[PDB]
Amino acid sequence: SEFRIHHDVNELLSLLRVHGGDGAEVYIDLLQKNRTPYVTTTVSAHSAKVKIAEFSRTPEDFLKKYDELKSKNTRNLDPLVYLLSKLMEDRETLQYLQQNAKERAELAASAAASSGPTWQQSLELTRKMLRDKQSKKNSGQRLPVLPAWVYERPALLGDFLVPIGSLPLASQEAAVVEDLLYVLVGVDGRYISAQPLTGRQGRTFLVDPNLDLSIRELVSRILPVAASYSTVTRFIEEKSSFEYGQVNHALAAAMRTLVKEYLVLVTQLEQLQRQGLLSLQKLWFYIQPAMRSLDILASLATSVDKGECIGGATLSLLHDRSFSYTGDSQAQELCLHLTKAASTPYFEILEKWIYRGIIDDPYSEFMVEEHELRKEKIQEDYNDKYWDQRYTVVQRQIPSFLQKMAGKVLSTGKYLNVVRECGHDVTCPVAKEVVYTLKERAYVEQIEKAFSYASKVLLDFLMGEKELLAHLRSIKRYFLMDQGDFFVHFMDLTEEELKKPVDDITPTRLEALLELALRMSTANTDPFKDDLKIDLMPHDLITQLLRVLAIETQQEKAMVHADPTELTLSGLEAFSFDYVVTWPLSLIINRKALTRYQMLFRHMFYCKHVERQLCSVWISNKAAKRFSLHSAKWFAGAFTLRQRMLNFVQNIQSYMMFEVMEPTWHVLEQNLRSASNIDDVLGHHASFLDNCLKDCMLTNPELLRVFSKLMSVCVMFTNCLQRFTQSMKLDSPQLASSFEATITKFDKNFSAHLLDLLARLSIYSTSDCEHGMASVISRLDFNGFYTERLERLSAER
Amino acid sequence: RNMKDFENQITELKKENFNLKLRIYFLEERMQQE
Amino acid sequence: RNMKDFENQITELKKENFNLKLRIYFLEERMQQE
Amino acid sequence: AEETELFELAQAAGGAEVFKILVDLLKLNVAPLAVFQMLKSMCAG
Amino acid sequence: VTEAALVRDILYVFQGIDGKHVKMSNADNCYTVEGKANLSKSLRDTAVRLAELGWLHNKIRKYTDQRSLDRSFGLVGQSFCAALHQELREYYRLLSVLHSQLQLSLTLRRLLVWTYDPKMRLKTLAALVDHCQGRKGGELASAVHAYTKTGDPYARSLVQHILSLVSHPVLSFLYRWIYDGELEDTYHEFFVASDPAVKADRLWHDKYALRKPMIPSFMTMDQCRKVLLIGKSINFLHQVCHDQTPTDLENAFQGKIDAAYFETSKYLLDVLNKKYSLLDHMQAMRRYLLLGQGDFIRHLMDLLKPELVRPATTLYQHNLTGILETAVRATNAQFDSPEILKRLDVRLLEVSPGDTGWDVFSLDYHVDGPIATVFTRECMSHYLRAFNFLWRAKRVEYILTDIRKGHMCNARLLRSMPEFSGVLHHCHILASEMVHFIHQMQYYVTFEVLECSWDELWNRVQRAQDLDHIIAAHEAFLGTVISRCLLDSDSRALLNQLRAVFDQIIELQNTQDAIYRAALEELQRRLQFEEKKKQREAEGQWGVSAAEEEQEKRRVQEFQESIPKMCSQLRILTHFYQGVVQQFLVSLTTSSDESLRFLSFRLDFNEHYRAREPRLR
Repeated sequence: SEFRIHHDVNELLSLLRVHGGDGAEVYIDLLQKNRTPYVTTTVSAHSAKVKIAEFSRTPEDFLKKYDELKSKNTRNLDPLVYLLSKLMEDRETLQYLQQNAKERAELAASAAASSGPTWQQSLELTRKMLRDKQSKKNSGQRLPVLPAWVYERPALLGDFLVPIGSLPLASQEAAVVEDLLYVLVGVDGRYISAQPLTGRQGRTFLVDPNLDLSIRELVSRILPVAASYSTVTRFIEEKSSFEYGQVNHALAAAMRTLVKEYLVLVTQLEQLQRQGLLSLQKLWFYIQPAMRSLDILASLATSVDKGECIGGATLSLLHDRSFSYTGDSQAQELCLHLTKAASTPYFEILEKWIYRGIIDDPYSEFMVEEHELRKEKIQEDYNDKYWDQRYTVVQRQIPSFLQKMAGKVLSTGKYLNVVRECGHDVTCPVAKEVVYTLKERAYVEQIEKAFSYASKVLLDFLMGEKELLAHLRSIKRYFLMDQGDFFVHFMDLTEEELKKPVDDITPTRLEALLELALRMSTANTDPFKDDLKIDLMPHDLITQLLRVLAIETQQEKAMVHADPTELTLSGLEAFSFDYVVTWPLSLIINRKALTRYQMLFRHMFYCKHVERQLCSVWISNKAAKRFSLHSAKWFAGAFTLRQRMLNFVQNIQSYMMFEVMEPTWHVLEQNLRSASNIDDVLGHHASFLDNCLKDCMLTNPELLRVFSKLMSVCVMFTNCLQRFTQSMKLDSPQLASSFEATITKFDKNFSAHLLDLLARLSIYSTSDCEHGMASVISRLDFNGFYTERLERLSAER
Repeated sequence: RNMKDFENQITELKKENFNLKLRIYFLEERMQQE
Repeated sequence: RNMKDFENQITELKKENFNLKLRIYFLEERMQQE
Repeated sequence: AEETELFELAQAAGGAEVFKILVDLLKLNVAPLAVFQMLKSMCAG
Repeated sequence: VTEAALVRDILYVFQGIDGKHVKMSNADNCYTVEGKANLSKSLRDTAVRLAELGWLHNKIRKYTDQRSLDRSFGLVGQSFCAALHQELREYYRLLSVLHSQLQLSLTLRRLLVWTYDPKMRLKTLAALVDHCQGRKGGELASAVHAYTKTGDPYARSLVQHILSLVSHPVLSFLYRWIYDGELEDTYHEFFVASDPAVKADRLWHDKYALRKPMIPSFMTMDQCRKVLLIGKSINFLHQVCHDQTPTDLENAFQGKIDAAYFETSKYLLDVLNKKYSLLDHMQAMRRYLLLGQGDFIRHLMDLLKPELVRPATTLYQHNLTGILETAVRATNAQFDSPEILKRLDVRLLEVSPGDTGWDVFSLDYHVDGPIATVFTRECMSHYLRAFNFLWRAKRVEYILTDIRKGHMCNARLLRSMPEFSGVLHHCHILASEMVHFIHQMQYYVTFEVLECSWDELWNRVQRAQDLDHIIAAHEAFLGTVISRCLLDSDSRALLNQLRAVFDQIIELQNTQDAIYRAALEELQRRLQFEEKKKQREAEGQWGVSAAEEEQEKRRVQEFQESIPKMCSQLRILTHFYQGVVQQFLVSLTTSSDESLRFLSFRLDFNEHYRAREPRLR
């Protein structure tokens, strides 16, 4: 998506085959700080042109190529010419590039050795290609094609289909003026004949050789009007087809009106001639205004056709031409008329997409391109597509004077789409039509206020029909404790079967127990409990996170591909919660957010499970209530160990509850109340997840590994001790011989593990500053009973 | 040099190297499932 | 530590981030090409 | 991609390898000065 | 041939096209008869006399055609070409009206009486075009203005109309530059050129500038400067602050521009002082970066004392941020705007293990957007140097206060033997001298730099109404502070000796800390010995063991014999300090300005200095 720059620069570095230096990575960072959703590279192309020309060894070639590229009006030309012009200032850089090119060419050669133009056909090919492209893009709707006879029944559009040498001067002049009158309407005369040519241009007109040099030269000066008329009639007839977009058709209609006015003028000239009191000079003077106007129109038409430009880019071209003809009254007025006419449909579509958000793409020239996509797909798939490749910006077509506010437009419309597909759209209180204006402040201000209105109404809608606040309150109630009764009942009902192998687990009974607990409680006040489900994720925290983190060093494929099927998984690890919500209701709860929530919830739940196991172990042993406390040795020593474990877990859980939940929750619930647009709440939720996941410090391999080891060893001790208690009870193999001062061995391992964990925490904190770990260590060892050992171990490291 | 308050930007860079580090794992595991 | 430690670790972390970006790009192109 | 036009402008360059992939960065509103100094540094090595 | 053919041909030539019996001789690039068209010499003379209009028409047509085939010429050039086209059209109108009379002969005299006025106007236009080639932009106006004062009221009127027509593009460009402030110039014809090679803050002096060769003729340098200032302000209104607001005549045009400039400057200053309130920036900077409210620094030192003593290689920002936040939440400075509070931070220069933590520790204040544009890195560096010196002064004063309170605690807690009498009294005397000097210096620095320069700067800015005034005032204030801070290149010796004084102060502080450590160790040993004696007596053993008595006498005697060495080294350090301060005073005796003289005279609270150095008297 937006990462093309990294791939391109990496490929450039590889092709240049240079290893020294820090590479372009710092240069990539520098480039990243020049981001815009549009182009603003307009610079002095004249300076670059002159800088190239002064060095240009063959100036004519460069001039012709640049002029042709300008005629095509392709983008990116200005920055490329800028780079080319400033390239030769660094002769060493040019030499380096030339040497690299020579080396690459030689390497490729070694590897290989070892290992006239008819216009009608061109127009037909162009229209066929455009039809094919629009049919491909449409993909699901009828093609608005026209019958073939529109181009047939020729002469409908109006294209072209007696000795005079010794005659008197006045007679031949009269005949010539009659012929011109018939030719100014693009109709073949008797002594002046249009001829087919080669290439795309006007038609050359031939006359009798015996005609006088002066008169023939004058009529040659006159005929450019006829040539422009021929070109414009060809343009209007050929561009009238549906497949050229609405804007081109507005241009076509304007041309039709203007040429009709020109026909009115020429017929008035004809009726004046009917009196037989006209000559070359009179008509020559009369046509000059229309002559220049048709010159302008012919230039516009030829530029547009040679550029093959369609859509808003056409408006950009027309606006550029209008500005280039600034300072001339009639030209400016004509350009104003044409640009207003062209923008009319475009501005209609823009207003529809801005106020109502309804997209209308008869041929997909609007600035917002919609890609077919579904909503359940993103809820199911982790990859991000909706807000990235649903309503994208088309750069091939851009409006010259809207670039500075291009991106904003997108957001506005997309917001409306959210309230459009929900089927709860209303007419905006302000419906002021947007109109073309030579300046820009008016429309930028109007679109800005429309954006503000859209954002506020969308936020009100979320706070209303969707009640995002209540859903967030619920998703905080679940996955984050604070439902003590619910969690204790769930544990008490799920523990017995939680230890069964996963393959023997069917979530039907799990959800049955979940609903039984829900109905057998007093926490039903929440009305959104019906969007939860129980899943058995086929992986654990330790392996999942180790795969996530330990990458790109030596473990890209070393152990990521290992499949848990080769091993056995119990019902405690895979167990997790999943949430499903509809698209309009809390779209913010994305599959990514679901993943973060489930990871955090399963970690916290495993910690709670360990605490419950320790508490149950404490509960089981009570025979020593009024019996010998000191005696029984290893039936009584374990006491101390248990205390330790308890405090430990307590500490961490507290650090997880008060030092994670409170800060992130308060900041989220505060900043959201001041959120302005959807992006604000999206960023707030992302930061909330960031804070929660960083608090637990699950973003490091060593700490995760050591914590998992501690949990595993403590669980092993718990089950071994309960096995010992059961064996003693049934009397009052491996199990019978599991005691060899087992408490001593367990303590010996656990104390070393815990001290190593504390050393890792201290070492990482000394470089990561912060105070969360400081509070953790403060609460871990509040009293002095377990202090000196940590300092002694840290002394020698 | 810097303003000595960059540690927050260090955490932001950790975020940029952790979130897309997570998503790439899902992309990888989806590659093999087909 | 010293001021040089921060810049060194930042440079290596940014190199790792660039590698992550290129790898995710190469995965996304595989996802799209089908 | 204007591949034919890319080749046409490559010929228009008329210098002494493609390297025209760089134009993509221009399409992504990159600062011309930044890319030029990148080229200078790459030459420096 | 007949004269009808001659008139037909001359009419064709008037249109620039050749005639039946008249062509253009390449020998003279002008029209003439041909040897095959022999006729009366008078006819030739009149034809050539008339052909001047045709020749001028050909020249103007060639120029306009050549400069119209190119789109790079310019907007003003396009307007000029359009005006010439209109003039050609009027010439064509006259050609048509005379052709109307052509039907149903004429004579060359009639042509003369119809054309001589066109002859004059075409001569004027020819003189106008030949002084325009290779020229573009505002210079063309000047070229046009080259004929504004010319006589010939008809030609004057024509050229004035052409000027008015072709001046409209530049007028509109200026109007938009003063209202919205944009330069979409493609060939940089606007006198305010630009350099697309600057960032969003250095632009104030690099990107935009003036163009002497292309200054508009109507205006002059001062007008250009004021309009450039207006354009800068308008561009800054939104390009940085992102704020937008709504906004031929010649006699009052200058007054109109002046009023627009005044209102725009006032509005810009209002926007800056409301949205940003640079006054609050200066207030907070003085209050914190220049060591303003004392309680802030006092709490900072109280928190960081147990940490900055050791080398700087073991410092941590997070603690600094936490303690400063706690001080803000606890000190009387809670009223500070949280926005301003956030932008404050701490600054590190380098890690020097050979120096204590206090040395390299510093501070800084982040700048951005307009604030960064108005605060150059050089001024920030100068402020940092001033803060370094002021922090050294605060360090020494805190050291002296801490040592005095440590005296009050330990000495009063350890006055039970005559052994420490001499050392303690000597330490009291030297501490009194040090605190006197430091207190006087702090008084001077507080009532010289903190108030005078800052107070005058604030008073001057309160009536200031321009950004240029603000920047000038700030730079002048910085210059005054640095000059009065002894940081100029002409006060090197004074600064060096003051630093030497500070070094001696810290050295004697370290010596006194060592003496404190020795005293504490002796106290611990003595109390331990007394406790051991009590336990011996209470456990059934009477008297003092021989080893115990031997150790006691050995320890007491060795400490007593070492004490005079401490006395002697304290005497030596006091002598060094006395010499250093006396040479400082003799150096200051060459004081130039008045403040130093007032300090020298006010240094005599003891009045016990001139005796050692007779020059002081």
